[PDB]
Amino acid sequence: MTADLKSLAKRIYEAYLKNFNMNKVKARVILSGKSNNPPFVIHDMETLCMAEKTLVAKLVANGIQNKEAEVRIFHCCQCTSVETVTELTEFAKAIPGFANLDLNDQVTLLKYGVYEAIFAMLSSVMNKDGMLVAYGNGFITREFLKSLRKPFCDIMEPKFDFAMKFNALELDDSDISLFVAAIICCGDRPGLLNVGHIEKMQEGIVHVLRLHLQSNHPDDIFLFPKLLQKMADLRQLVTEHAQLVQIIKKTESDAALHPLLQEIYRDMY
Ligand SMILES: CCCCCCCCCCCCCCSCC(=O)O
Repeated sequence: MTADLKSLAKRIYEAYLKNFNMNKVKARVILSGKSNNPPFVIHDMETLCMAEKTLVAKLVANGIQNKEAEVRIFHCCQCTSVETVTELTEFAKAIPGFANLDLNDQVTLLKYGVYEAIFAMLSSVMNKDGMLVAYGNGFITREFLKSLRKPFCDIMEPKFDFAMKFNALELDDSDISLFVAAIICCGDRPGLLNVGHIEKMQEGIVHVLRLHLQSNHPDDIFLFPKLLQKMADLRQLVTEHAQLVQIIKKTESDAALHPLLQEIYRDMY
């Protein structure tokens, strides 16, 4: 790894640590039970409702006008995505050539990349039993999410399935930061104006990723192609997620979609 490419990997990593509220080290410290403001455990309806009253009090301050639990949970899912979209938009500036792209191309890349990146990074807050939520202040169990009424019980399980395998690769955030940058730099997204420049930007970050994995994971000679496959798997996970969100939109009148997320989904797949 030349000084320039090692430096670029470090730049990316530092931008990740700055711009994401959650990183894998921070998540592991919490998940280990290692303590001021430890996470509320949400494993059933009683504990969901207690957690809501402390952590999202406005959402349950409406008396009997409060929405159904599953709809409140989905609203909190969406708020989490909106916040992660903001973080990803600032992170993207650290990627060589991204800020030099036409504004419309930056929008297109973020539109198609954000959910892939969201689900990749969600792995860092997931273990086989549950996941961190609410800025690290809740732990919601995988079984509780599976217990929700249909269709809401179908949202998170495929993301756990992705995450258990992704986490078995034992990436750290120096790896994950470059993987997220590579997700954002896909030249095959629909509607790009300057494909060739995006392809060169992609090639550059993927080269940095390949060299970084070779150095940081000398034990796994397949790690780079494994991650290329994970990117394809994410694209599929997102297509399926968008299909479920469309079902919710059509059949669940109380589950209002945030306008930023509606725009991301519009004409996506
Ligand atoms: C009191 C706390 C309740 C916590 C539930 C929070 C679960 C948020 C994590 C991500 C959800 C997945 C986002 C995809 S689902 C919404 C979307 O499509 O953006």
